[PDB]
Amino acid sequence: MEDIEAREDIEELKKKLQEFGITFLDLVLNVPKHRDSRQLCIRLAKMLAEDEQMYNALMKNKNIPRNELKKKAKVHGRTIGNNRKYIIALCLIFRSNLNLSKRYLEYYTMLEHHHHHH
Amino acid sequence: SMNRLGIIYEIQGMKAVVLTSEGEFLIIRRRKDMKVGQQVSFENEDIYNVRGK
Repeated sequence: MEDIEAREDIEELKKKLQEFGITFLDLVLNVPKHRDSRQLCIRLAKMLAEDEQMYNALMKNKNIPRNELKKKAKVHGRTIGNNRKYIIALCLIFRSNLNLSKRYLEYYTMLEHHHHHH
Repeated sequence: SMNRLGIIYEIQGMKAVVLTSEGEFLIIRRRKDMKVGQQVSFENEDIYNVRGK
């Protein structure tokens, strides 16, 4: 009932990040400056987790399947590379026991119901 | 004067890496109510800077 995540699950996520060479500090460095950017980056991570083939490629390569992400997201490879560690983290969250953080990320990315930056 | 709600992902000494309500992993000022895995409602002014260049 309670909306808490377990430290053991948080750090289990971290153990996965350690396999990629990512810390929680790396994530802060890769944090997008504004809303447009972060909705976009978390959305990339979302579709990367939404697809099993992409997620499995991500795990085995320890890097994002950049070409496959680029064809589905229609983003720049430069976007992918700059936010790579960050995108990996959220992707992992959507498929990891971090259901509350999943919920935070999912509700934030669905907020593109009106999204024109002008 | 601006609240951000988030989830605590790591305690790092006197600071903590938390998620914000925008999914940002940001370092804020460590508090009493902090435990890795719990939620925290903090100020945007608790947020540190990594400083980027």
